[PDB]
Amino acid sequence: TTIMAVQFDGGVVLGADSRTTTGSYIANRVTDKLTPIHDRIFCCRSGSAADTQAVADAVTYQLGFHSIELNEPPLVHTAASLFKEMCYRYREDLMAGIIIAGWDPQEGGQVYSVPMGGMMVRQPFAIGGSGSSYIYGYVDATYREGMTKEECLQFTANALALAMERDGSSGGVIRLAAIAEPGVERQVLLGDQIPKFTIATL
Amino acid sequence: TTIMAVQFDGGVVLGADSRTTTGSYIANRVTDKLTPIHDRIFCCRSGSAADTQAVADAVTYQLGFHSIELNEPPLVHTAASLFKEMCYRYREDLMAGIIIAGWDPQEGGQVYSVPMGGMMVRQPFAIGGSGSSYIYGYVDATYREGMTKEECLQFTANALALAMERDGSSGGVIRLAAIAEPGVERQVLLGDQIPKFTIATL
Amino acid sequence: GPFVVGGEDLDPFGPRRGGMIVDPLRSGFPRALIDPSSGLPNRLPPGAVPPGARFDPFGPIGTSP
Amino acid sequence: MEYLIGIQGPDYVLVASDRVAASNIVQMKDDHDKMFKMSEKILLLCVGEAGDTVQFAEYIQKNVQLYKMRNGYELSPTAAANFTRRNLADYLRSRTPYHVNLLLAGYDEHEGPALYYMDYLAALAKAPFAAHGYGAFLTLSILDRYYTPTISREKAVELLRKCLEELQKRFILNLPTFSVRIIDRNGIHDLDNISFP
Amino acid sequence: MEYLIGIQGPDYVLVASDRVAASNIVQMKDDHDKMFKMSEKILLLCVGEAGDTVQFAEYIQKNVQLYKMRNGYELSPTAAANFTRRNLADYLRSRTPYHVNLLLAGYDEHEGPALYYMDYLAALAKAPFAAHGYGAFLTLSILDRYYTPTISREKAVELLRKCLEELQKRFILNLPTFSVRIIDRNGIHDLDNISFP
Amino acid sequence: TQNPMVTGTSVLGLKFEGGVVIAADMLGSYGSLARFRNISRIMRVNNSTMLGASGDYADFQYLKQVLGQMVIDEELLGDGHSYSPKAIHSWLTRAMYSRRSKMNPLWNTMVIGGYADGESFLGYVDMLGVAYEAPSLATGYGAYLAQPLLREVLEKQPVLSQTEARELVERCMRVLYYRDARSYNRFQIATVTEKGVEIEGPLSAETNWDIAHM
Amino acid sequence: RFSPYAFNGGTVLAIAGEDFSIVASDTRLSEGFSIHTRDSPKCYKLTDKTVIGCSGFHGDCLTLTKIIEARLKMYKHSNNKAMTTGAIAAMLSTILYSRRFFPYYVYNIIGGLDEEGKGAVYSFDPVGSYQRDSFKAGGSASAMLQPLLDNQVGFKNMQNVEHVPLSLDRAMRLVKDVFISAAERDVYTGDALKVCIVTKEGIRGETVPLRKD
Amino acid sequence: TTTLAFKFRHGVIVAADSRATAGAYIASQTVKKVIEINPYLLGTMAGGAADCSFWERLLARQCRIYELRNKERISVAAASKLLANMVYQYKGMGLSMGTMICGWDKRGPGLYYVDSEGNRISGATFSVGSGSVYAYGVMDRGYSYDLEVEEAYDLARRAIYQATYRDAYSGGSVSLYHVREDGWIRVSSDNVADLHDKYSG
Amino acid sequence: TTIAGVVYKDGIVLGADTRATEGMVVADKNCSKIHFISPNIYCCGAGTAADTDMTTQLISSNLELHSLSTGRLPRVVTANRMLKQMLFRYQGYIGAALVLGGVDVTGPHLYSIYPHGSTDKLPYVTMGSGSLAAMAVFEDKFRPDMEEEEAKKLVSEAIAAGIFNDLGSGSNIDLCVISKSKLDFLRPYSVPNKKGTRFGRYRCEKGTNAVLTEKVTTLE
Amino acid sequence: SIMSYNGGAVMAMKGKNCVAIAADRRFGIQAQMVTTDFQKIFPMGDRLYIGLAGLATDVQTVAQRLKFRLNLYELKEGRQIKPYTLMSMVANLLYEKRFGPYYTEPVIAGLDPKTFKPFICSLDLIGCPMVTDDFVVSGTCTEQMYGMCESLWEPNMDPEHLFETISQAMLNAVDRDAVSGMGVIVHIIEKDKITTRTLKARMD
Amino acid sequence: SYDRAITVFSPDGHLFQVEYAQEAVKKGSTAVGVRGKDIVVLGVEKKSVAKLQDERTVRKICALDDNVCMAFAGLTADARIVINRARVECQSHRLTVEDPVTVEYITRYIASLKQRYTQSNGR
Repeated sequence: TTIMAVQFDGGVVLGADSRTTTGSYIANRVTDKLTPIHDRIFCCRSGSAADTQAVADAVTYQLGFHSIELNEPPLVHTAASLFKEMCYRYREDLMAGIIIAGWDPQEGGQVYSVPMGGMMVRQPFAIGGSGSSYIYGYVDATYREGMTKEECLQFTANALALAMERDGSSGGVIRLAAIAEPGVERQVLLGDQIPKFTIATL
Repeated sequence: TTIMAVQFDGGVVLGADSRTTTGSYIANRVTDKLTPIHDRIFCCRSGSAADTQAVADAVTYQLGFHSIELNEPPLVHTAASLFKEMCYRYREDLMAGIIIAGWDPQEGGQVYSVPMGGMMVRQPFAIGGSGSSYIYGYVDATYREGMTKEECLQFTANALALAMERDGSSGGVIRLAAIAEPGVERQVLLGDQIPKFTIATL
Repeated sequence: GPFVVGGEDLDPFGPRRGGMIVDPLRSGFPRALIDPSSGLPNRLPPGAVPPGARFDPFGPIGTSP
Repeated sequence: MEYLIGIQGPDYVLVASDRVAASNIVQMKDDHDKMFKMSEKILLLCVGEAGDTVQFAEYIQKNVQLYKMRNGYELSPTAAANFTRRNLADYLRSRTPYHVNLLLAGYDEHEGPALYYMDYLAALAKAPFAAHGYGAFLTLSILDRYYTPTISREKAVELLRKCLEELQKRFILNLPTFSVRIIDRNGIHDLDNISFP
Repeated sequence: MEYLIGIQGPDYVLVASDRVAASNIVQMKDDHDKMFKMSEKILLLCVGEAGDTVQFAEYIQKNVQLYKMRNGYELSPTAAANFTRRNLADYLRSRTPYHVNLLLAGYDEHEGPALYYMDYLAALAKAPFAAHGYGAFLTLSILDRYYTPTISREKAVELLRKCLEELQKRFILNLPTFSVRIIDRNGIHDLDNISFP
Repeated sequence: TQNPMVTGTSVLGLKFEGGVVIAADMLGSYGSLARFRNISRIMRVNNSTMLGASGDYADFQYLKQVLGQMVIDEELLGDGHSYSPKAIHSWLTRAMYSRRSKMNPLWNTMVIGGYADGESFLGYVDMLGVAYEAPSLATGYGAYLAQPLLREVLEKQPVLSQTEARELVERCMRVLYYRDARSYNRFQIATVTEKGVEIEGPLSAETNWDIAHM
Repeated sequence: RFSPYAFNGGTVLAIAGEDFSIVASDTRLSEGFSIHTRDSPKCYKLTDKTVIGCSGFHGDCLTLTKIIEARLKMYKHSNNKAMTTGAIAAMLSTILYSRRFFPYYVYNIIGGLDEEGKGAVYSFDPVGSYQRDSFKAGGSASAMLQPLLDNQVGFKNMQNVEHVPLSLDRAMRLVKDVFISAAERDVYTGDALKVCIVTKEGIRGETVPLRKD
Repeated sequence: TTTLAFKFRHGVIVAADSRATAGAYIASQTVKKVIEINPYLLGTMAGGAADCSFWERLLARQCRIYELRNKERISVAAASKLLANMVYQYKGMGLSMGTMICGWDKRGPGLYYVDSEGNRISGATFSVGSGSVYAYGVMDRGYSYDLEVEEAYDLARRAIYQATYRDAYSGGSVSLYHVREDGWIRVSSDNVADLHDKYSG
Repeated sequence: TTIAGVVYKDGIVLGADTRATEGMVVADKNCSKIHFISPNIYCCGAGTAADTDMTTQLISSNLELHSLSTGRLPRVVTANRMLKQMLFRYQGYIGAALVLGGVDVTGPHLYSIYPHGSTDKLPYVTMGSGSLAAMAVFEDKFRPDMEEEEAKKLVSEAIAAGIFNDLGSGSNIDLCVISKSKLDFLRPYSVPNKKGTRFGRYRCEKGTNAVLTEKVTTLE
Repeated sequence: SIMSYNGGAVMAMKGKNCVAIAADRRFGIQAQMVTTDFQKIFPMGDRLYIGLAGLATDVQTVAQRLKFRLNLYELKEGRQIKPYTLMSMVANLLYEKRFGPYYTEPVIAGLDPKTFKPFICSLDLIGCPMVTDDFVVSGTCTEQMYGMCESLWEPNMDPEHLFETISQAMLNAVDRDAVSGMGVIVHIIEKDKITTRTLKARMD
Repeated sequence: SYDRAITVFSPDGHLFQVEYAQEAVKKGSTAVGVRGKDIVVLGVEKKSVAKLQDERTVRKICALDDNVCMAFAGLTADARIVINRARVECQSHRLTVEDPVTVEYITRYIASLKQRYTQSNGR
């Protein structure tokens, strides 16, 4: 699993691979690891599939009730706080690393990382999963401030492609989501749409 | 530990960090991990320090005797084969990951990887150590055929700097060695000479 | 373990175990052992499957997480 | 467990041992000899792991008899005890150790009576009286209470009978019969078995 | 290990038990009664873990006496055995399990004599004769060889004496005395202790 | 070997009319990491035998060296006698059993394919010394993923041509790429025939990802 | 850390008659829940009067059969005659005990003719304990088939039944029927049944299909 | 397994069952647990069948070599000592052997118990195996040194039968041997069902 | 055990083998592994068989109550949510793994549910010890928007591959075809395996067994 | 291991219009026999029987609790239980102890009331029912019983042939098991009568 | 590691070393043994008495066990080695056979040892 969220001026760009494994067997090669928590809030799930699914369902339920009560669009910080509270209260029982990314009228695009253990930090960009280790240097050397939405999409696609090439638990297709004020735009990169890097030979 | 060797047309470029750790304590922060096996053959050592040092000493002994007997400059393939034989014979007793790189009158610059277990593979470029995991995507996206010696040196320095930034077991200074027909040129990158990548904030 | 003989044939007591004849299949020998979590994304809790209960592997051998 | 006891008098050594050979919960033998005749004036009493006892005791016995055959005189009880301790210590750290507890009783024309205690770790101690087994915990106190250095052999037999009666009264194991032997200047004499019907 | 034995005749049940209470290698009590009088015609014999035996036996005894006080008549041996089995099985999977091996002997005015066997797992079996402990292995064969369903109480006492003599000869444990009781239409009668001095 | 370090994934074998075809991917995995992506796991033993191995790659290289030296010595004799695929399979079985009996196994699973005297040979050897011949072979995850397809095709059509065998091998490789997490989409196909051993690569299978939109 | 053993299935059956011996086995080789091959007989011809059936760990079976072949050739070289069935059984016992502390995981049944021409069946445990039998089942389905052979061949638990000697045709029918039942119930038995018939005229082989699942 | 042997006036009586087990599965009901070492020595099987068979066959080989070298038959004590020394070399290596060495030599009838643990004791009566406790119980109540031949046969058969009745690992048939001055004889081989018919009814 | 299912152009086809084993011995040759949930929802089960039976029965009862209250046809998403929440709150102690398929107002839906409480919505799923052979068949031959007969043939081929390549699968092939207009519970759908015909006869006649005591009780 | 503590073997077989249930009689602890007349088959109706193999204490507990529930059911419903309903009730009772399981595998044989259609079934220790059409076996010698039944069973057997088949199967299966035997008891359930027979078996 | 063949055959068909050993025996003191009905007597001549020699240390008659004794003639040191080996053999036989050796058994052992020294390298 490799997940990635990057913040640009108007919003955020989310990305994930689609491989779910039971050992070395790929049980689901078209998995959708980008979960919409609200209209403009998504989450990236890594770790135990059951734990992440249950936590995402519970946070969706709580955030929907909270937004209905307040008659106001929810904050990305509020969704991150709910995820953090649930993941910290049950840190011994859950195995869930979450990335919460979304757009706010009051705060704009926001990326929050909630790793295993239950800490919460806002970042310009976040990467998670077993395949994120292989792309730390790439995102460190490639990220720059002021990137547009298209540049953020290309950056996320490149990093995900490299991680999928190197990581055995990552692969399949690249699912991208761009969230801004107008709405959420989703796309799937597959086949030759995935960025290609030539293998060095001889 | 992060080690790296890249082959250009006229030879190879070797680079490594300088941090030796006993747990979380840095026992030696200026370690020289580039070991000359012969005049134009170097090895990068990763794993157990005692095992790597003993194997390097034994291979230097054997290669020197073999070169004196044959009255010929040794081949990089021969040194790699000696390393492979020693590492495969004692794979249950040694924890040693070796990168052998050097120049040959017959074959030019060569990079050989001998990981733990004792297999031997020739690569256009090789990385090793605990810090190499974080720069796989970077070297996949940055390497290209036809780089000069200076481009190879800058590439190795950038990858080593990124790995040292992310890996806790790697750090200190960057030791580079370029091997070609005229000879071996060694340099040390420290302080501001080490490539710098800005930490993303906000 | 699989080849243990003569322990229970020599006395009803003692830590030694086994009959007169060696037979791993009749004794405790894994044979086609399969992990209860094979074919599963995560490991089942210890004691999830009671001994003797009818159980179907979720996947073939080697698919354990 | 199996029981040994030795009492050293002014000019004699009195020893006894249980005659029970047991496997699991069954007494396979009711008249089992645990004493080994090293020489005309030395007795070895061995208990411990099955197999080890007889192997080690017969090794020592054959070596002592070979010494007597070679040199024309018998080993002294002190020399025999030291030889046994050396062999046991050598085997202790070797490939095949022996788990044996030994009592060495003997009479020397010059040194007089001698009784020796040796645990399975091959530590040798000279004692006026000693015992081996779980029954030692029950009878060593009686020996301490009633033993005197000038005890006659009749009073020694009475003290031994008191110890065996205590074993009958308090020990959880069935130890009905004991073989009794005495060593003096005239050699080894087999006394009457002390039996409890 | 403690020993229980029961023999059922045409119109009687004969039971016996060892009188030894043991801690580590020492017999602490020489006359220890292991039989609990449930009613005027029911005897419970209990062996097992220390503490568990007395607690469980007294709980059952108090419940049976409470039944007699509440209803005016006594529980039959079958009903008492089933009640004991139910309670033991209930405690088996609870937080406070009792490791007890039980023999229930009783005489019913209508059903006649009865002897029941219960292990620590609370499996109840009606038997013409039964035994508990390590000594059961050495005496159940004798019981199988010599018992007949029409055995008189005199021949039953003789067969019990044969079993106890075998225990004296072959068992490694010291079990010198046994308490003997018989249940018939006239109640529980204490017979002479069988002892092996 | 007690703990394999760099391992290869499933290897396939299939007999056809006039020879055998063997397929294996070019990836050496360091645990879950795809570390070496351009290694060859198929070797030419002689003019009539080829070999593909799963498991530890260093042990495979050791076996490569030993088998090559044996073939070199046999050719040095020049007596008109060459090792048959059956003889190579038997020697491999003996070596694997000998290493297993010393509790120092070679952590490999080998597929031996050969053509000699107008007869196709397909042999299997594992690290425990278990050896057998079969019309189709599949080590590792291919025994669960690729072997059923080959067995079904051979049940419908016991005798296959070279083109049909190659197409079926490509389909099995595509399935393995779909469902094996330790596999790669860069493999080699080796064929032994009357004319000798030919190795083709690197090859990639055509993949469909249209179920991602469902 | 590795396991030097693996169970590969297979059931071997032998029946001894007045002047014949039968050794029968299934041809399925498996491992875990997979099938290695469907054509792998477990019966090996030793001499013109001896056939051995081997089931268990397949590598041990191969090694043991090769060792037995070499030993038979050595005996013929040294003694200028072929081994008899009893001599083969004794030698197999010694060979199996030679690895007492690292046993061959093999279930061995020897079927052949004795020196007087009568059928002889020998059954072996992995460490070499053996005895002569009239019939014996070994392998995964041995516990399934042994009681039925006891009922049918031994006429056990049957009253008012004559103990007729077993004829070759009835023995073949019984072997086929019990292997069909074993294929019904045992997951390791199937895909074929190979029957070797030892007589004074030579060794005769017969194959009978079983269900493929 | 239940094996018993006892010395009486007219020799040594050796009896055994014939059941071999693999866990709860009965592998064989016709195992010959009395081993004829030679026309003058007998051995019993208890524990590992292969272990007992192999080591008593080695004992038979050693005894024959001794007879050839010394022009005299080996004694019961010497044979038992040889077997004990043979098995003591593998103590703690997993050997499982409980055997009785029975014969008649210049010293009279001889009966020795030898196990793989290292015990070697001469005695008048022995019983080895899982059902040996029941056989002990019956035999001790029935044993006497002045027993007649047929009474000794009946006692041994009854003890083995009771042991098979009470022991799950004992059963099959009861083999009876009689060691005499001129050599052992095989007395009878009675199935447990026939003995049950004889005894119960 | 081999259970599989596909989504075709107009509904759901579920498949299963009918062999149940206890260890390495076949206990049942005709076992029904496709479980009724609702008139439009069915389920294939794997894992602890008692856990699967009780979980499917409980969810079927709850769905029946829900449909009685609402008066509408049950949804596959409701069954999936109930199953996954119940499985998750037991933390995998209920070892039930399920292939859930049905057709509702939103169309055909197929789910795979795991004992820890994780679900996947896929066009085709496989489960059991023979799941990899059936998955190979699917990856080789599956195409979207198949017809009912093609889907039945594909599921039968997948189950047959599981039966003939896995030791834990065997016997017959059972198919459940679900569409918005009909439901087809085909048991058996195929019989690829049968007992071999007898070559001879066994001895079993009257009076062969000896009887000690006999008691006859007449039922009025 | 826990199931083999006491031994035992229960078998049920289907005839043309009858059912047969058989069990061994030995009660023992590990390798020691205690009694030879332990009851493992319990009547659950006029033409309904349940056989229990496993831990003897769990056998007795399950039989008594099942009798409790069945008596309550028959008092409330005012009718006799159907064998399928009894199977469901046993499954519920066993699954109530899913995490504390009873160590018993029940075997149910009977004729459906008002139809007299033969019914046989077996359940695991946690209550998974398995309704077959030929035979169901349970106990420590299931492999031997499976072999005997698969060899001997025939469709549409008359009660005499059914008795002979089940008797031979049980006898030859327990003759090859160490902890099973000491007699066999067979119940033949017809529409009009029930026959109980004890077989002449080995006692070793 | 001296592996010379000292005792070898000769053209006449003789072993010269064995003959020379017999000649060395011929130079020793006379030893006489007589087997009586219930007694056995051994007598050894003393070639020279110096009136200062300790007679106890030059006894040519020795006991091998409690029931076997022997006398010799030849080289005293070789006889001492043979006597010690025979004593060790008697003790070991009593160990492994639980009975004293017969005279023939120890004679066989001694003769076999001498024969071994007549056909082994380097002695």
